[PDB]
Amino acid sequence: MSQSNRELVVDFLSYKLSQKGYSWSQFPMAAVKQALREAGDEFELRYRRAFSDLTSQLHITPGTAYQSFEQVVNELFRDGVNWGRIVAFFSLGGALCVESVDKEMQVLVSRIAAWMATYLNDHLEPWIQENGGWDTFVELYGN
Repeated sequence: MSQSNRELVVDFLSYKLSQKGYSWSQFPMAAVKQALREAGDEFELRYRRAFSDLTSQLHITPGTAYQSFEQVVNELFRDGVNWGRIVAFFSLGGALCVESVDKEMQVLVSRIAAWMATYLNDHLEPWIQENGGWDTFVELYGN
């Protein structure tokens, strides 16, 4: 969870930055990572401009505090956690990183990654573990 989730977060954000033409330099595991990269693409394919509201409600800057990030992300989980919402959470972080690079605030990329790992470990792992762990995630989204 600790380092594990951190690595998962960094992998997803690096993937998204790479995929969209940006640098990722400011930074069964292999199976979890692949299932998550793919799940995110699927989500973004069928949910365009998904987080306009949220990112807009956040408009991150180098002075933004974790609490503001936490408060906004909590919105995705108004009705609790589920796999689709966890995938949205990853896509949202990816969108925030892209937005940060576009605003010439690449310094926020590693910060967003830390915030995501903290949020994942604190609010999401409880549910994930109760529902099969990442193995169940791979089982549902893998291949």
